[PDB]
Amino acid sequence: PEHYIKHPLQNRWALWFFKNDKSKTWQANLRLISKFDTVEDFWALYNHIQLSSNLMPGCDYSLFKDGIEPMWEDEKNKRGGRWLITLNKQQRRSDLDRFWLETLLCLIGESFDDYSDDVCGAVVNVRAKGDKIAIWTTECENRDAVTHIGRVYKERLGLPPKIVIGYQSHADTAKNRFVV
Repeated sequence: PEHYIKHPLQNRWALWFFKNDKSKTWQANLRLISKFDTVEDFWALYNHIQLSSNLMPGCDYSLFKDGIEPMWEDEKNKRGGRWLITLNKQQRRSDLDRFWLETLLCLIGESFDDYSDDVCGAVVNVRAKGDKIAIWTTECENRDAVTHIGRVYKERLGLPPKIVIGYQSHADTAKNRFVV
């Protein structure tokens, strides 16, 4: 049986695309690409779409649990925030694609133990001024979950223990609340 059943993921995920177009509101520029809920369907999707390093400036990918839209206003994001990774123009080449794929795997692989239920999704922003990768969690005031996700994420990315990453509430974005 191991040879013919697809491997179900713990959650169903939706991948979203954003393309800046000044003709439209921010929300109208956000589009759902597809959903998947197995390992096989994840890789089929990933192998079919552009690497984030090849996207035009002003585009985003977002991967969110099915039923959570990748915007502050969603009920599961309004009281949350994000662990923010900032990349300069030389880490678009060096780390953007490898960090984003590691982020995707931390999500679909439920890599944060009990607190993976606090994860809502992740976003990569490709920009001329510098790219960003972030994991969104549901409750900025849950310090245990937020700190533990931040520590695991930093190790899974392989960031040196001298670098500091920060967690910002979405209420502020719309400064750091935690640092690891």
